[PDB]
Amino acid sequence: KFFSYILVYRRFLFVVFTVLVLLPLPIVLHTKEAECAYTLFVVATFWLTEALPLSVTALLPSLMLPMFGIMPSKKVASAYFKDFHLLLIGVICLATSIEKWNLHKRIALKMVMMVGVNPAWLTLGFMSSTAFLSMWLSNTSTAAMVMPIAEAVVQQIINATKKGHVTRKLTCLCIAYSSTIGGLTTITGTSTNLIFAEYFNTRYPDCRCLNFGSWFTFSFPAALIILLLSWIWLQWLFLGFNFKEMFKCGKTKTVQQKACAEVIKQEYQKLGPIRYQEIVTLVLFIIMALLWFSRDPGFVPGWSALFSEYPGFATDSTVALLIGLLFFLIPAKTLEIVAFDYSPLITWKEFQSFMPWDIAILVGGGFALADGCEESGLSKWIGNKLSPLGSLPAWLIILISSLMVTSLTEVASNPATITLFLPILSPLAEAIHVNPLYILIPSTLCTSFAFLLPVANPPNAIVFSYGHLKVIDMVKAGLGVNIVGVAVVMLGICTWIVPMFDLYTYPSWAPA
Amino acid sequence: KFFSYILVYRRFLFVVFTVLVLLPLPIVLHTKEAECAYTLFVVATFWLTEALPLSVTALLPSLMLPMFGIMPSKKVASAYFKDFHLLLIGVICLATSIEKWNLHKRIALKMVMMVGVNPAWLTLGFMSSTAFLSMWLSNTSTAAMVMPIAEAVVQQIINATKKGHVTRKLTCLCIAYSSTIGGLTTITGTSTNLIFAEYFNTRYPDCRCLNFGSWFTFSFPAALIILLLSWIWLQWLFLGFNFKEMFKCGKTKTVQQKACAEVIKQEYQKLGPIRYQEIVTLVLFIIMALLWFSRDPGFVPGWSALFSEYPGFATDSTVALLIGLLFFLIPAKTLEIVAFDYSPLITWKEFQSFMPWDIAILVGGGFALADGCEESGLSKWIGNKLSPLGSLPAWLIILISSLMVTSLTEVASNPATITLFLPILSPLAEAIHVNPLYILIPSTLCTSFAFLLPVANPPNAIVFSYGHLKVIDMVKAGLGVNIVGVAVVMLGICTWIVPMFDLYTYPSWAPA
Ligand code: NA
Ligand code: NA
Repeated sequence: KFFSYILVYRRFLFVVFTVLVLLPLPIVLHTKEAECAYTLFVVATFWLTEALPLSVTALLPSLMLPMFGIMPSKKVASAYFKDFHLLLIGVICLATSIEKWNLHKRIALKMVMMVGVNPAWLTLGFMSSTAFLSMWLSNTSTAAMVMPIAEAVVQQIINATKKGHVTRKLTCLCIAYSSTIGGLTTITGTSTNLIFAEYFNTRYPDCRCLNFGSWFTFSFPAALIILLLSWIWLQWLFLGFNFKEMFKCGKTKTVQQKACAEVIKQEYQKLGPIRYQEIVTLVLFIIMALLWFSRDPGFVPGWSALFSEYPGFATDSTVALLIGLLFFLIPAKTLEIVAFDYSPLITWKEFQSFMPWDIAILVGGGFALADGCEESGLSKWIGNKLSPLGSLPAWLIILISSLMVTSLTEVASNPATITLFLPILSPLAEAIHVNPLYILIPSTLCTSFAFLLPVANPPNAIVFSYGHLKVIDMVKAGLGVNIVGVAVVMLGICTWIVPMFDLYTYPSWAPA
Repeated sequence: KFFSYILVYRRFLFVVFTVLVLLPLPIVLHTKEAECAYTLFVVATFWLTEALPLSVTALLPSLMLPMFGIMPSKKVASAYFKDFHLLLIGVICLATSIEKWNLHKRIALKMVMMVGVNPAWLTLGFMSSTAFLSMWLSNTSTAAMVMPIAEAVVQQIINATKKGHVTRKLTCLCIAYSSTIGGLTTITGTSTNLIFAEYFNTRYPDCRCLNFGSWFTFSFPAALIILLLSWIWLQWLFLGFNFKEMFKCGKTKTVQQKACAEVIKQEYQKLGPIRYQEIVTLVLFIIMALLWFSRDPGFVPGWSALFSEYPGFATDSTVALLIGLLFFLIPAKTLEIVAFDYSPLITWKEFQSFMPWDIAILVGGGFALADGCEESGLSKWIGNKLSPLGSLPAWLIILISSLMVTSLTEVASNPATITLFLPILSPLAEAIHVNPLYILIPSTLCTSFAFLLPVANPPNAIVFSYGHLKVIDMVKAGLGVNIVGVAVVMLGICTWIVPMFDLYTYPSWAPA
C-alpha cells in the first residue's frame, strides 16, 4: 500500500525531494553564486516539471533571495513590476474592449466572406487574420479571441465525419501557430519580445538600434516566410494538396460551397450593423498602432521630437496606457431612472477578468530571478566558465544556443525560457568577443517556436482544450513548423539580418 | 434637452473639465513642481469625487509623470510594486485558505456559544472577535469574512420587526467599526499602517524604532480603549442601556434565550467536527503570528539573530509568503481514476479571486505619485511654504493635521488619504524642527478613522451592501466613534506615547 501512497502524492514528494537534494549545494559552498544557482535550479525545475503553479514558482525568488542574503526584499518587490506590465495593462484594456463588443466576430466574418469557403484558402485566411491580430495583441489573448470564432465558423461550414474532424484539427492548429507567428513580428506582439527588449535596453543602455521600426523591418519578412511555409506544410499534412481546383477560380461553384457562403452571409446579417462602440474601439486601436509607429522609426521622429528634452521617459507603454484608460472613460450604454449615469464601455470588474495576473506574476518572478542572478555574481561566473567555448566558430554557437532554447521551450513557457536564458546567453555573448545581438536575436525568436506540446505556450493549451486535437498529430505539425522556423531564422541571420545590425563585427556599446 | 444631456453625462464632462481647467497650471509655470502639482490635484480630484475607478486614477501617474518629464516610466513601473504587495499576497493566501474551509464559521459559532445570546454581550463578542481577526488579516478581508456569518447568526437569533431591524443595524455597524479598530493594532493589520511603515523606513533608514513589538505596545492600549468605548456608544445609541439585567448573571434564562442557544448549538453541530484542512490552516496561521512576533522585538531577536549578517533583507513579507506558498502545496483533497493526484488546498484559480488586485494597483499608484512628488521637488516647496507655520505651538499643529486627515478620509479611501498626506506632513514635520513621528503617528492612526460614509473605506461599503443600514444612522455612529478615536489618540500622544518614542525632543535620525 506504500507504493500507491507514494504514487498518488507525487507532486508534494517531488517538491520536497527537489528542495532537499539540492540543499547541499548552498549548505556547503559558502558563496553567493552557489545560493543563487540553487534558487535558479529549484525555480527552473518547478517551471519545467510543473510541480507548482508557475506563479507560485515565480513568487519563490522573492522568498529565497532575501533569506540567502543576495538582495533585499524591497529590491525584489520593485523588480516584480516593470514597464512590460504597464504595456500589458493597456493592451489588455484594448483587447477587453474588442472582445466585449464582438468586433473580432465582425472582422472574422468579413474575412471569411471575402476569402471564400475553399478549405486551403480559408485556413490561409484564418492564419493571416490571426497573425495580423496578434501583431498588436498578445498571443494568448489573440488565440483566446480567435479560437471560438473560427471553431464556430468551421462547424457551421461542416453542418451546411472524418473529413470534418481533419478540417477542425487543421483549423485549430493553424490558429495556434499563427498566433505566435504574428506575435514574432513586433516588439509588443508577445511577452518574449518585450522581455528581450527590456533586458537589452537595461544591460546595454548605450545601444539604441532596437526600435519598433527596426524590429518590424527585420522580423516581418522572416515571419511572413514562416507563415506561408507553415500554411503550406499544414495543408499538405492534414487536408492534402489539390492545386488543380485550388488556384483556378471556381466560378461555377458546387451546391455545398454556395450553401456555405449563404449560411455565412446569414450569420453576418444576424451579427447586425456596425455599432458605435465597435467604431470607437476600432478608432482607438488604429490610434494605438499609428502611435506605436510614430515613435522614433529613424525616418521622422514625430512623437519623440515633441519630447526631445527627456529622452526615453515616454515609451510604447505610455500610449498603451493612454488608450487603455480612454477605454475606461468613453460612454457606451446610457442609463425608470435606471441608475442615472452611463457605462464607461469597460467596467473595472470586466478588466479584472480578461487580465492575465498569473502571467504578470510569472514575468515579474522571472525578472526578479534574472536580477538576482546579475547581482549575486552568477552570470559573471557562467561567462568565465563559458569563455573557453569562444574558440569554436560563432555560427555553430548560435545554432546550438537556438536549438537548446527551442528544445527547452516545448516543456517550459516562453517567458520562463527567455528569462532563464538571457542571463546565460548574454555573458556568453560578450565573453566570446561577438556581437550580443548576433546570439540574442535568434534565441529570442526561437523561444516563441513552441509548437510540440499543449503546455509549451498558452495558445497551444487554449487550442487543445477543445478536444479535437490529439498529441501525436500536434507533435508532427509542431516539428514541421519548428524546422521551418529555425531554418528561416538561420537564413535570415546569415543573409539579411547582418547588413542592418552590423552583426559581423563587434559593436561599441558592448562591453570590452 | 441640453440640460438633460449635460446632467446624464456628468462623469465624462467632469473628467474633461478637471483635465482642462487645471491645464493652465503646467502650461504656464515652466517648473517641474507645477507639473507634479497638476498631476497630484487631478489624481486627488478623481479619487475624492470618484469620477473614475480608483485603480484607473492610480494608473494615471504612470501616464502623466513620464510625459511631464518628471521621471522615467521604468521608475514609475518599479514603484507600482513594493514589499506591501508581497505581504498582501501572503496574507491573502492565508485568508483564502481560512475562508475556503469555513474556519471562520467554526470560530464565530464557538464564540457565540461561549458569549451567549444577550444582545449587548453578543455585540461585544462580535466586536472583539472581528478586532482580533483583523489584527492579522486586512480590514476589508476581515469584514468580508465576518459580515455574512454574523448576519446569518443574528437572523437565526431573531427567527427563534423593529427590534430585529435595530439589532441587525447595530451588528452591521459593530462589525464595520471593529474591523478597522482591530486593524489599527498591528503594522500588518491594515494597508495604511503598512504604507506608513514603508514610508518611514524609506525616508528615514537610520531610524529603527518602528518594530512589530513597538507598534503593538503603543497601539494595543489605545485600540482597546477605543473598542470598549465604541461598543458602549453603539449599544447606547441603538439597543439602549439596560445594565440591571446585563451584568447580573441570568441563570434562569427566558424561553426565547434558551431556544436561541439551542438553535445556535444545532447550527454548530450541523457545521460538523473539525477537519484536517482547518487544523492545518489554523497551525499555519498560528505560525505566521508567532513568526511576526519572533522578529526583533527588543527582548530576544530570535528570527533576526540567525540572519545577523544581512540586516533588513528578510521581513514580515518573507514569512507571509512562506506560509502563503505553503498553502499552495499541502494536500487537502485526494483524487474511477479521478485525475490521479491531489488538490493543493488552494488552487491558483481561487487565489485569483479573493485577491484585491484593484487595491494593489491603487496602492502602487499612490506610491508612484508620492515618489514623483519627492523627485520633482514638490515636497521641498511645500515644506518651504509651510515653514512659517512652525512658530505656532506644535500640539495644535498635530491637532489640525489629524482633524484634516480624519475629515478627508470620510470621502476618500484610507490608502489614498495616507499616500496624499505623508509627503505633505513629512516636510512639514522636519520644517518645524519637531519629531516626525509626533505628527505622522496621529495622522496614520486617524486615517483609519473612516466611519461616516459607506464609501470611506471598503469595510463600510461591504457592510452597507446588505441594505439594513441607512446613511443617517451610520453618520451618527461614525461621528460618535470618530470623536472617541480622536480623543483617545490625543490622550495617548499626550500621556503614554511620548515616554517610549521620546517625541518631546528632536531625534538624531531626522534631518537637520
Ligand atoms: Na514555451
Ligand atoms: Na477612508
